Amino acid sequence: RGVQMLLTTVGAFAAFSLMTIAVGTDYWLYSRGVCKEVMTHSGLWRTCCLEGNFKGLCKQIDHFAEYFLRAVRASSIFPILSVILLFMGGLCIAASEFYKTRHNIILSAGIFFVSAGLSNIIGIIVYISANAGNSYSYGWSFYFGALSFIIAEMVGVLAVHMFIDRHKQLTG
Repeated sequence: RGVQMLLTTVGAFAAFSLMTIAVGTDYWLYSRGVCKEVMTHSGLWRTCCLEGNFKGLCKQIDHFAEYFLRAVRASSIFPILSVILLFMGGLCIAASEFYKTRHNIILSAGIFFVSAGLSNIIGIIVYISANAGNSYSYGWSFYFGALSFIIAEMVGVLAVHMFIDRHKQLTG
């Protein structure tokens, strides 16, 4: 009893915090490069030198048919959508405590949490393939992105489970 609403609200906060950190940090890809050759860590927006005379200097990464994947990478729309959709899911499951007995809000939260995970997957694929445009390796903010997807799918499943559980009781 109640554990489902606790676990959903906590999972949604966890997913949102993980994804907002992941999208907002500079540690997606370890690679060689130049910031102004040294080992360099790139996020989504900025690439910063970590092991040399400009240790701690960042430049905005220059992202510029084939044009359109470049544009999708430059905007990173799908990561940001995953944050927006997790926020909307939170503003569903942290609102369903009021206006109780409509039940469609929990389904809307579940649909949001699932579709945000799909958006995270498309974001990951776009990032992995735009970086295909070697010694490289991925960093904690990428793995936090994946963990946000994994938790988002769970909170989605629990939201659909609460939608059904609170539906069947309408029969008494």
